[PDB]
Amino acid sequence: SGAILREVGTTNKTKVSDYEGAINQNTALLMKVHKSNFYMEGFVEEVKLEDLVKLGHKYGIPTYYDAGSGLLINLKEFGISVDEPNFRDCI
Amino acid sequence: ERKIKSLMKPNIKRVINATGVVINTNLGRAPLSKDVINFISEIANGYSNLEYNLEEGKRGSRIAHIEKYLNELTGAESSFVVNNNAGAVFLVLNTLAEGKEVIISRGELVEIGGSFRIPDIMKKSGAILREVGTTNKTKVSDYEGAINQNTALLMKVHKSNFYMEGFVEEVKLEDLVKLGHKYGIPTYYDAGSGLLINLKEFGISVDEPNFRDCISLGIDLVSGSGDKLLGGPQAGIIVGKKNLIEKIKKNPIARALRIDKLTLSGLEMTLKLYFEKRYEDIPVIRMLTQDEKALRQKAKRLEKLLKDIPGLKISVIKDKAKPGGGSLPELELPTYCVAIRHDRLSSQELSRRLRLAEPPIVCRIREDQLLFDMRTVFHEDLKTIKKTLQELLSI
Amino acid sequence: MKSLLRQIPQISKVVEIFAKAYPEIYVVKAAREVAEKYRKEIIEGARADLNGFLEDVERKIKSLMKPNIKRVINATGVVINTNLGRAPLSKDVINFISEIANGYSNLEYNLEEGKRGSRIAHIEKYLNELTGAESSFVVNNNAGAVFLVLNTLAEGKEVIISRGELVEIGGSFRIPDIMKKSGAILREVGTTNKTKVSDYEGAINQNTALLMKVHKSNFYMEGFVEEVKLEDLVKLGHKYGIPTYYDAGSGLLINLKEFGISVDEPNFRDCISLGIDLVSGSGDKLLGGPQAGIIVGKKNLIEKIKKNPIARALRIDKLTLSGLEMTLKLYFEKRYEDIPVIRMLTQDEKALRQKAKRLEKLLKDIPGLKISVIKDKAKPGGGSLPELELPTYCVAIRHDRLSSQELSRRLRLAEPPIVCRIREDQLLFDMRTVFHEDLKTIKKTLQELLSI
Amino acid sequence: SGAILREVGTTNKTKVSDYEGAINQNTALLMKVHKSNFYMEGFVEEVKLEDLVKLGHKYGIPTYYDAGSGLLINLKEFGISVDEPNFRDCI
Repeated sequence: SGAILREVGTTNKTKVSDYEGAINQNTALLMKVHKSNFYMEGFVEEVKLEDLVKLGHKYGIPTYYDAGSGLLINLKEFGISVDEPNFRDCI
Repeated sequence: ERKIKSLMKPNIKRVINATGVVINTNLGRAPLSKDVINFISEIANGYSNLEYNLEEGKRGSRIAHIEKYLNELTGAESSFVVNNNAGAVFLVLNTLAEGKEVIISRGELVEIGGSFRIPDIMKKSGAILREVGTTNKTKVSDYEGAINQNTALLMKVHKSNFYMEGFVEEVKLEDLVKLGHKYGIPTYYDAGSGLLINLKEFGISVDEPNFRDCISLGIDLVSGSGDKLLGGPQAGIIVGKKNLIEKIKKNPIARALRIDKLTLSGLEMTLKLYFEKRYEDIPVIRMLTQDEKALRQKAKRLEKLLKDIPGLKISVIKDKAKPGGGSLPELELPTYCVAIRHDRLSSQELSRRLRLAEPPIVCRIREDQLLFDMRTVFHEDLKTIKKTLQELLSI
Repeated sequence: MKSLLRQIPQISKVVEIFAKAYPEIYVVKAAREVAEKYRKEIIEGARADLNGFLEDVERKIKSLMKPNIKRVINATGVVINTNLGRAPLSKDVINFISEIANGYSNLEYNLEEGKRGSRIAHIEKYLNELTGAESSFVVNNNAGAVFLVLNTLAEGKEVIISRGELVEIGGSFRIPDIMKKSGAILREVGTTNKTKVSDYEGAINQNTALLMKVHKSNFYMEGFVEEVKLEDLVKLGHKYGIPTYYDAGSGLLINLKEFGISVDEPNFRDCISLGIDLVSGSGDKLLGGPQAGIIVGKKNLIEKIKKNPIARALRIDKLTLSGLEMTLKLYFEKRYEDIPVIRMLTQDEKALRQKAKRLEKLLKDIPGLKISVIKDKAKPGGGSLPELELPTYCVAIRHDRLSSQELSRRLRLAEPPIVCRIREDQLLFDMRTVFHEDLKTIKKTLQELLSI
Repeated sequence: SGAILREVGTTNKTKVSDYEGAINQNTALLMKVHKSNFYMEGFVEEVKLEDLVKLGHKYGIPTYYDAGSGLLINLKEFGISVDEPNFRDCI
């Protein structure tokens, strides 16, 4: 894709600090990918989305979420209780 | 009288573990057998031949006492031991890859404990970190593809305190050895659990890796904490090729990591046990291998003790928990909990008061039902359990 | 000669002879070794009698079952004896350790909040109080404590140190060798015997991150020798804005003159209040504790050292951590006589003779023993007090049959083993280091060596 | 002097590996100075003079000893027993 890849944090855990820490002159994009075809349990940490946006509005960098599952609406409305994100809510 | 009690007491106190988690990072990992503790008590009581060789009457290496045990149990060429596993990695890196590349799966860059992080230490290690594959999946090609002139080291970390399910792929150990002997690169496995023997022999069926087996697979180096699945005092344990061990040894940083007199001795005793197949004598092995019947056995001997105490609702449930905390993330075994509830007091306030007892007791909470897992409880605790509850509830 | 070799019993019958006598795995390892020794000695025609076999397979088993690591009876009169395992521990301590080790403990657990907590947290409160520094921390041993403070504060920057202070203590620790691995760049001022203030001031620059001073623990220079007064380093620091780091190494917790021993040995309390920013020292020297690197000083600095991702490779074990709190407790309770290294060095000259003659009284009967008690000046501190010269009573001995050398050798192979000074074919025993319950053990040791 | 100074070992101790370790293309000189007006006791190690010579005759390097005392003869011959080094013997 031509982009230069900057991998912050560690497999199981990632704090907000790790993101903010690697920002710079050449940082054009904050990207978050949803772990769709696997999952980690055990000692595991993830960056809350609101945090990334705040962090973006702070330095003036665009945020980009790959949901992948591409879920249109809230699923809890149907009786399924899951945290799966959706476009509406993510926007 | 209460000030006198507090005004007299150590910040560090023994604690009664009811959580049913054998390797409990917070509660002090593997606790120690009386025989060992008496061997330790004896060597600390006066002077001893720690750095002293008695035959030659001149100074000697304190790591010499033990390395005989490790060489025999694992099968490796030589061995060594440092403060903990943290430093056992940091030593192998700064020793064998200062300034050169180390290849490792992007799935295996772990954050264990609050301050340890392979990417954050390996950095300070001076080694350059080369991360192959992807989070969930990593083939053998990924490892092979990032080899080059600078590649000093093929490192594989065992995900001790987590696991991945769903679509996930891992590189086989036999595979990483083949890849090594191909390019002439050494293989370094951080077991972390420091499992010393096959675990299936005792009826628990898991794939957890162990020294003996990891070594006779052809890995060049293997490390692990002593105070995890080994059942001993805190120690970084390194076994493998002689040429490498000697290089690690000579590293001037190995002195800032050399192990203390207490843990050294206590380890020799712990190792002596293993040679004598006395497995039941090392706490973390017996606890995890106890008979399901054995656990009920202990569950109802406790319930028989608390029937008299006022306002106590006692029941024995059969629940499935996850025993291994810092070493066995996926494991799930059956154990008997004595769930209790007091009409006057609520589950939350109860824990709180139990943590402030003398001795203090720490346990699990699930739906306003206090729970005592018997997998971690010693017999002499039962009398103290009953004596602390009746003091909280009839006072 | 094959009928004298067919007399050797097979491994299974040795198994039967000692059934519960000894573990099955050792006895088989003791028959296999003794059977290769009798197979080779009879083939070469060196053995006509096989009767020593039953006794010899039992000795191997006793031996093959024995710890390489054993308690040993120190007669050299050296308190801090690096080879013999530095500061031994009071029963109170060992019990407090025993207890924390027999089960689970609030090691990493805060009971209040019911949430994990730093294990370093239990101790530091004691340290801040005894030393008077702003904050404190603890790592495996002083070795790594140096390494930490350099790599935290000076990686890639200049550390100025006196050319006279670059020590080699122990076998593999060397300030230049480690400082290198630390990553810090090493600027050495002055010269061996002399080093004035100007030498420090003079090599300062933009890249100078640290003014380090190491104490000469295991040696000393006499003759034309100058040294820079501590009060002067600190002034030099506070002038240019540079932290000062003192490796005391002895880890002396208090003023030592208060006990009647008059030396200039520096101590945390006193060094901190002088205005130094950082100080370290081993826990198994003059502290009297188990093995540990102890760092005290300015908060901002400790926080920095704490945050360093190597701190986790140095972090102390459950045993040393506990034993250390029990031994710091003692110090708050002015219980000094309970920590062995302090009591052995502060013992009354009278006390010493008293034990000297109580031993003499135990060796009179034993055959061929030439027993005398002399008053000698020796040097008690091995790893922390090099110059200290104190009077102490030794029971010099000599046997007409055996020579002093052989005697030492056998004393080192006894159970328990006893190591002691040699001086002109006169075995010596300095009572500085000897516990009373040993005196009986000694006499029972000697009577069994000479009369057997 | 204009010489480039390469300082091996440590204050109290110095083995032979320390000298041999720092040898290279630039090394023109193996020098030992005698501690005339001071001395060290405690744990102390020094490099044997027979050893420095063997070392130099190995790489083809000259050895230079600054006695300083400039003792001219063996001093034990007068009943005073010390190890002070002297010209005749050192040569």
